[PDB]
Amino acid sequence: YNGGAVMAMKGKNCVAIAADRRDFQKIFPMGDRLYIGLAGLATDVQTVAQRLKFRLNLYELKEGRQIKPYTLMSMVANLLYEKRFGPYYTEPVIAGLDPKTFKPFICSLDLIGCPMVTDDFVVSGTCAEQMYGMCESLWEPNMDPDHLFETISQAMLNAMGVIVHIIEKDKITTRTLKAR
Amino acid sequence: AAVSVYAPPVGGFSFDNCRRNAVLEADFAKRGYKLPKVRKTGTTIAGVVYKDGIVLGADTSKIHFISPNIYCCGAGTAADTDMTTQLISSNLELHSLSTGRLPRVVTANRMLKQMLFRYQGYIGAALVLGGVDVTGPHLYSIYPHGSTDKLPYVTMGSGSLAAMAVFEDKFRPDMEEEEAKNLVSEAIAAGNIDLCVISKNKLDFLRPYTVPNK
Amino acid sequence: SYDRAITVFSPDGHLFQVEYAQEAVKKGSTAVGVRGRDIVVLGVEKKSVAKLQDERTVRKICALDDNVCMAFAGLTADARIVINRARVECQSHRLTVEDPVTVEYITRYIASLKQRYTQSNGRRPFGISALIVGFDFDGTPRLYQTDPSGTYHAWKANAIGRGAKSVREFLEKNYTDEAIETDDLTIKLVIKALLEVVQSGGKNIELAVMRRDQSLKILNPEEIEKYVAEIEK
Amino acid sequence: MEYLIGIQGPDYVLVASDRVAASNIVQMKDDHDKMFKMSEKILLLCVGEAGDTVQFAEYIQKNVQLYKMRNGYELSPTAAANFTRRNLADCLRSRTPYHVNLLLAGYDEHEGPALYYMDYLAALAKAPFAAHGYGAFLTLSILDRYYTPTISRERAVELLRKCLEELQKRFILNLPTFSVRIIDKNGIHDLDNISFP
Amino acid sequence: MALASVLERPLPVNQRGFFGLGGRADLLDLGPGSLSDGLSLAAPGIEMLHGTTTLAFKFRHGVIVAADKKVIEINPYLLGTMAGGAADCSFWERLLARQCRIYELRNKERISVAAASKLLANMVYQYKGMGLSMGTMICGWDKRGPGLYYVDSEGNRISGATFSVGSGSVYAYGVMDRGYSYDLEVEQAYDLARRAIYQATVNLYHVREDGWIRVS
Amino acid sequence: SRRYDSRTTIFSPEGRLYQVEYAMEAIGHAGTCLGILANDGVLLAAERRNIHKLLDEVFFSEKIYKLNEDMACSVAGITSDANVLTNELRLIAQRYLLQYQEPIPCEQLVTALCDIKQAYTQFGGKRPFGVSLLYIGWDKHYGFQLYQSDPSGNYGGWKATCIGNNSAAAVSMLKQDYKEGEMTLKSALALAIKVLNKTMDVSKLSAEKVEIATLTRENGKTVIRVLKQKEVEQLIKKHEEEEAKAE
Amino acid sequence: QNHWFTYNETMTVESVTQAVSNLALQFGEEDADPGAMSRPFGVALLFGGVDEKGPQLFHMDPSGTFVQCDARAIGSASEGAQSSLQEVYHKSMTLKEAIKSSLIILKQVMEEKLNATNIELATVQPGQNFHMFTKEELEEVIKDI
Amino acid sequence: FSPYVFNGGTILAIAGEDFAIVASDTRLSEGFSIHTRDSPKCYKLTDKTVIGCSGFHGDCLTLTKIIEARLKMYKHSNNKAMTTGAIAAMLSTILYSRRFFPYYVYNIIGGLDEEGKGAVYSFDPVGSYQRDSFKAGGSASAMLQPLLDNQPLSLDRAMRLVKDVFISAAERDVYTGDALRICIVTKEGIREETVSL
Amino acid sequence: MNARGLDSIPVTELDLLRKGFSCVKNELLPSHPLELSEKNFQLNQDKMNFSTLRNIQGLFAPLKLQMEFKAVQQVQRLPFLSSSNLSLDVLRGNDETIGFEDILNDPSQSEVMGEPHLMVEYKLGLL
Amino acid sequence: ERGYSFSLTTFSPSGKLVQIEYALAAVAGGAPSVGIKAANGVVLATEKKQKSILYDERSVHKVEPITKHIGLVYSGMGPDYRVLVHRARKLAQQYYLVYQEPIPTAQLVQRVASVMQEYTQSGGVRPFGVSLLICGWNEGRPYLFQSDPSGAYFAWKATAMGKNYVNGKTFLEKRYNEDLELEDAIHTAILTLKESFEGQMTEDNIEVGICNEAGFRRLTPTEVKDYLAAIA
Repeated sequence: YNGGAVMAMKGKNCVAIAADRRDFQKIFPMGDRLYIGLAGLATDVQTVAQRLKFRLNLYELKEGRQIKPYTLMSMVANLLYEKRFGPYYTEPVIAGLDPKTFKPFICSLDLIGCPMVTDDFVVSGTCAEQMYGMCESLWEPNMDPDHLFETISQAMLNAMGVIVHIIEKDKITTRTLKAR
Repeated sequence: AAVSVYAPPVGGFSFDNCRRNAVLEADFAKRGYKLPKVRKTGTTIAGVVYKDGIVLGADTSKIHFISPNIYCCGAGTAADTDMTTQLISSNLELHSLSTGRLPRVVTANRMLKQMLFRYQGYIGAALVLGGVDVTGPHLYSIYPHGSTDKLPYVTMGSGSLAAMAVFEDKFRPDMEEEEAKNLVSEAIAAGNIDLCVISKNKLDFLRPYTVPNK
Repeated sequence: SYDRAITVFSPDGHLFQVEYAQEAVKKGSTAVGVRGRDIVVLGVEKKSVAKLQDERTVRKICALDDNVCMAFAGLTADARIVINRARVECQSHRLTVEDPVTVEYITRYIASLKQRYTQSNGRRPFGISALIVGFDFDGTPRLYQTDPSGTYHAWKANAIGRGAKSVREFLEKNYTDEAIETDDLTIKLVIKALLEVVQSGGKNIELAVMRRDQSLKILNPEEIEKYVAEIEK
Repeated sequence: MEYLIGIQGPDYVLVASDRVAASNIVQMKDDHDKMFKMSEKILLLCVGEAGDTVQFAEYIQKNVQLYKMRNGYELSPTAAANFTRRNLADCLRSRTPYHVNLLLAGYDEHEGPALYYMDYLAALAKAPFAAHGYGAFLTLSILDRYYTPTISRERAVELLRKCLEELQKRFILNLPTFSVRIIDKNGIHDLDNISFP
Repeated sequence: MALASVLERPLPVNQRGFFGLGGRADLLDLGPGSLSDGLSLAAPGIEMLHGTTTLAFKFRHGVIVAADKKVIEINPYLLGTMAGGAADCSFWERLLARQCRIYELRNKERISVAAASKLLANMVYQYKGMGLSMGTMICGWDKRGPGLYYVDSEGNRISGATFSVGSGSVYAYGVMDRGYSYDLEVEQAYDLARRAIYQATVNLYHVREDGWIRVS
Repeated sequence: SRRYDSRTTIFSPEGRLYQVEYAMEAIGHAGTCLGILANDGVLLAAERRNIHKLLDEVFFSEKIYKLNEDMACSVAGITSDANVLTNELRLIAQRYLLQYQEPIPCEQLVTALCDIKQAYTQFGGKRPFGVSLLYIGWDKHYGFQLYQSDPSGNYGGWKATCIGNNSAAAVSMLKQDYKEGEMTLKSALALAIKVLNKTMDVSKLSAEKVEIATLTRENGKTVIRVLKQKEVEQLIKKHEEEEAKAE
Repeated sequence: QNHWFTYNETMTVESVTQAVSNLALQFGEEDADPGAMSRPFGVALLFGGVDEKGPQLFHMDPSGTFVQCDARAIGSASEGAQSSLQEVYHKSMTLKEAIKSSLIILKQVMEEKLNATNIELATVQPGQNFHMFTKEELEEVIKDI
Repeated sequence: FSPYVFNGGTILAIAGEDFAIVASDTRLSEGFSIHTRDSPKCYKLTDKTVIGCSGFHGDCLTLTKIIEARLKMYKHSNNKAMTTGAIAAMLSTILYSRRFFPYYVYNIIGGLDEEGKGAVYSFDPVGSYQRDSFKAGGSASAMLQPLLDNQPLSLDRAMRLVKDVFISAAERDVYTGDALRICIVTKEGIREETVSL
Repeated sequence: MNARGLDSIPVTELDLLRKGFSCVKNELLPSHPLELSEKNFQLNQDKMNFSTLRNIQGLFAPLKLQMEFKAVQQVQRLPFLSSSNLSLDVLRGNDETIGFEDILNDPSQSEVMGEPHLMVEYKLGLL
Repeated sequence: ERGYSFSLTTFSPSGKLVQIEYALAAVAGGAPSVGIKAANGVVLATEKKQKSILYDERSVHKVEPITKHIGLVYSGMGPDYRVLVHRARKLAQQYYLVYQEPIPTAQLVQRVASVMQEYTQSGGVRPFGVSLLICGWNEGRPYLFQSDPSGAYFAWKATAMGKNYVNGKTFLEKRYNEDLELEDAIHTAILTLKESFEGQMTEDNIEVGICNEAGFRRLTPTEVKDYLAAIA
């Protein structure tokens, strides 16, 4: 048992989200430009992902529109507060772009659903406070997507492979990295 | 259709992961690992009753909204505070829509007390409640186990001792609004600062209630 | 009068609602079942064929387990519920006893389920009747029939549905030990029995053949036409 | 202490297990089967507390057979794995002292062979090779060192023998024999047992 | 009392002698009951078989079981052995005998060994961890030949050609493993069983086509 | 006769269920629906009933619904009951997906709903649903499919069928104009336009009286779309030109 | 079987008949136990056995009441069979002639031919269990009647 | 809060060819204090059977009342009085009905059988029972059984033996009473007399 | 005070695929102190109201309330579908309050559901 | 025939339900009400049954708000209207609690109609004898809906219901425009209500409520009087 770590930060009209590789999947897609990341116990990760997909599919079918990140975190918090006594061991992280105004959004939650919305970066895992300082040091306002890529890669590496997702208005690029 | 279902399901809290977590935590502590913890808030809060209103203060927002004339502050577990405040706000909005007039402080106090007593103190949420209605200004103090207490000034949080000492030293019945604001600011600083002022002059009790914006 | 409530006795001791329910069986497609020595044959005639339809979804012969089959005649929507309950019970019996289910046991379960719906005024009976064939654990072929009232009893060869009296008379006349000598003879006997009512064979007939220690097998139009030609020779 | 090993190939999944029973009060013979047949081309293996693995396997097998009889076709290996994972997760919370470890192997005509792994907390993963038991980490390490994605059917049994003997020369005696089965596009076959003097 | 009878749910409030939150309601029904059967919920000296040794193996001509009573005659065609708690063994095997008789009456055919062993295991598995303790070997003959199974209170249920449980299990098991043979005559089988039970430190049964007999 | 009409749990002296017969008769007043199966897709065309001048157009469609990533349905009968049935279908599909991590097959979904519909014709005190359904979809076991259901609880698979008002004439024309194994999507669209034109005697067809849905498989994905008024107008114009050339 | 399990003995014919009759009494009250039946049973039974008091015969009626009869006949031809029985039954008689008289009355009342295949026979005797006649026994007893 | 309290006592039973003897002491105590010096532990059930129980007193009273109610029920239902073997089987079932919260009572049943001979049954707090020729129970059973084993008889010699056994056991036990009661079951009925100790 | 509330192991002497994954020992005791209290809140509240009303006014009031509840709770949908419970909520007094049973785990969107006939039979008491 | 006109759960031999038609007839015999959707708002108008001096103006109103952006008016029975209003408010609050955003109009209409459908399929009850008109404003786009006693809802642009509603519908058809404004819509609503009125209209016997981007507001009697004087 290692837990892993999930990281997200935003730039200029683009967002990024990264996890740790080496083994279970930690990042799931919830839409065209909406992603989630789960860290913690593996079985709880899988159960939470499946139930969230169930609820999201029913919602989108019933109302006939793409969901937005705020509604997604509200649904996740409502799902997590169901287990206030004997909770799931997960720490979700949400990153995506608005389906209409294309505005970046990042968020973080605890194991019972207490959201936190920032404007630079969020960090979850078993070593959040260790790499929080280096994330603060390396961040810069208004970076192009490439600079965002190197900054997030360095943050994950200096804190064992990583996987990085870059979300833009048009294309989504996925890369795998390794330190030599 | 599932072949193992006989009766329709219901809603509410779920106790499925109780025993599993109970043994898992013991095993992880025995082998020395770490598990996610619950976010907590411990910043000091205060409040005072001046001539014709209530002044609430907090340190860095953290002042919840329950009604146009009722506000609350919380300390303890953040999720429990948020959930309790939202539920009470929704119930009071329904009550005001039905009755056609602004609610009362005692109603919110009673609802919160009965909820917290129902859940046997497992929902940790210590609150400072204050507001003004037709009868006049009121201020309460609620505790996680469901016991309320009505006072002219209260303090909660880590640095509540200095604030309580300042209130004991420099409190006077029926003071002016500026004096109350200065006293609250000084008491909070003795332990930025946010202040909420609910005054009788900004509320009309002779007009039908209309839904506000949020 | 006395024919509007399920639990009301006629002055001469008749329960008319159950008889009316049985009257609905006599309008469905004819079904024929013949028991051999190493084979069991079921035959159902197609009431009508629509060219713009899929024949796979309108079959009237179903498999309840590895060694039990079933054919019905009556209300199609009512048959499906009974079939599903029987399948669940067949699978659940093995969980309590390692041995596979027996034809008499499953017939008893179906009969009891049918009888449970003739005891109150708040629900109506099932308007179907069934023919059940199969092989026992030690290898003994069987054949049973069930009625909407909840009664069952064994047979050697039987026919249900509309136009069943003529088929039963033909089977009584033409059933003997030298006619069930082989599988081909048994299949030809079933086809000959069904040909008494079907206006033209090959197009309005479907057969299912089960051998010992083997699964259910559904014959295709090629084989049916071949057997029809051999009989006509 | 029971053993479970499985290796995946291009078009086959080699599976092995021991045949020793956890006997402490009754004298018996070491002839016990840890492999259950869910369908024509699916195998499931359980180890753990005695008196629960057999009930779990029987329940899963009955459910799979009911699905087959009701629908007319068979469950895919992935669907079967997800179904049994949900069932195991449900059963784990209803019995606190409870330890069963699964390993599912099967073959499909479209997606090809597959091999799945589970832990006692019902977490499902798909892996080229997996193990359970005493020297699980050591066996995994040696298999990772000596594995190749283009392996042959024989080299697999040779690697199995090498792993067993290398565990023997370091940890313990494995007097109980092993039963070997292989799943292919034709069905489930049986190979000769693996034993040591 | 006709309005209260219509509501088909008898609450303590509707009954007599009710006052306050409770009242003279739990002190009203103190009779001895009419008819039922059910074990009591959970909250002295209990007789247990400690110094007992048993032995059983099957061969071509039937099943031979020996012991040092300690053998339960379930049916004319079924045999059983006790080990552990005597009361639990007696009670549950009486239930098994009743179930077998019901099956025979319903289906007009005797039950098999596998079905009986499965029924016993299912009955004893419901109370896992409650405190039951029993170990049973079940012998019989059915349409598939001789059968032999071992059932305990932990859910175990296995089949084999040779079993032994008791204080001298190891020695007797070794002896009858050395001397075992499937194609064995009845006299040599008797001699082997006697020698094994003697080296373990005498009853002797023999199940045949048409029921068991007592040898000595 | 008039003695055995009181409730659903009464058998006529010749074994007939008059209440179920009347419920099935209730379907003959609704609008007309069509379904045609082709080699590379499936089709579903319906007639619009809400045609008042003061109505609004807010919804995605009036009679076509989406149940799944791979299926769609069309209703004919009582709107109130159709809404309940549609919600239940969506819930059933999501439940199967959660259980097995795979999309539900079409026949399984149809059977699951028909069991619910049949349950109301057996227990007295309730009223059967007066709705008929048409299902289209794609499945990895059998490919493109087309089913139909009725208030009795029965169902069956077809290659070309029709429900609603003036169903008999449409079925009669389909039975002679449909050729098995040689139908493409364009041919199916032309046949649907011709059949709708013949069976709607109210007036000449216009693009605002019908709605057409098309299900096709494109690069490992199933795409469901509703044709627009431009395409409908082109289809009607082409059909009219063909008829004019015919004489 | 429940009585045997509890008391380690065998019931009497009267006790078995009473236990069966306790179930036919309850009807017409659907508001009671959900398994209760809303209409009377439509079946009559004859019980025959041997116990401490000697051979016994009992009769049970759809009304849920039972008595003891020395010789009873039920069914379609019950009145004629009873009238014929009353003229032939006497206490000091043997099983063989009881069998013969019952067969004669059955032959008289049936509308078909008595050919040892459309009837069945069974007896119980002190010391022997319930026994049903086979084809050869039926032919032997049906010869010369 | 312990819901169990131990009270002294000692019971005995001898089975003869045409008679049965059941005897017991008459003291109630709680270890140190003496409750009463007159409390027989032998209860007459029917004209041909007697039961004697010792242990916790409240459980003994409840058991006797339940047994009498069941006897009345059986007599009403079956129109005859029930025999000794039926009583033994019913008592075994009643005792096992409370396996997980047992009665703290030891019982001995003596009486005549159908053939007219003596019968003695001994139980355990769970329900196991068997037929014997002579049995000793109670607190002093361990130090009394070897004497009987090392020492059928006629009525007079059996009575002589019973008297000497209790007079020897009372002097060496701290729970024996000041009086001894003997119940004699024969074909003419039941008679009993008290012997001072 | 509404939330504070105040030998059943039968032996079959009066289908295993349907029921499973349950033992008597685990269900002997609750897993959390709040489990039974939360599962039986409405029943306890009704019992408290009936007790106080019977002690203050008389027998007629609780009987009338129970009769109204039973009469109004007989016109619902069949158990495999979700009902609205409008008139029952009006009579009970819960038509203007929201609790934790309404916003958590919507029963109208449950993840499991059994066969229709099975539930209708189970509700009637046959099974 | 009258053999099928008494029970709710019985189909006529022609495949018709008669009690629902009778409930619709009950709806069509109440006080008139009018709803018009303009380009930037929705207006609702109705009559009131009091029409007397002893009535207290603060007691009971016919136009009521559900949320900050939703309101409704009815035509038919009032006791059946109150329970539905309470249920609608509860549903809106539940949706806001779960999703942390105000409920769209379409979802609220769907759920209310689903509640109303349940009473038309079971024996032992009667259908609601009321019809509803719901107005809203979401994503800068007005909405107008109507819900039948059957549980069926439609989306409208201008409708009338109650006493003499066919003439109101044809009047609206004659004088409706797609590029109107709020004031023109209010004038048209007052005129089409006056068409079926019998007495002298004042500000004390009609109710008017509007819904624009600001929210849902009920007009005061002074504003209604000022509007009435404008058209004379």
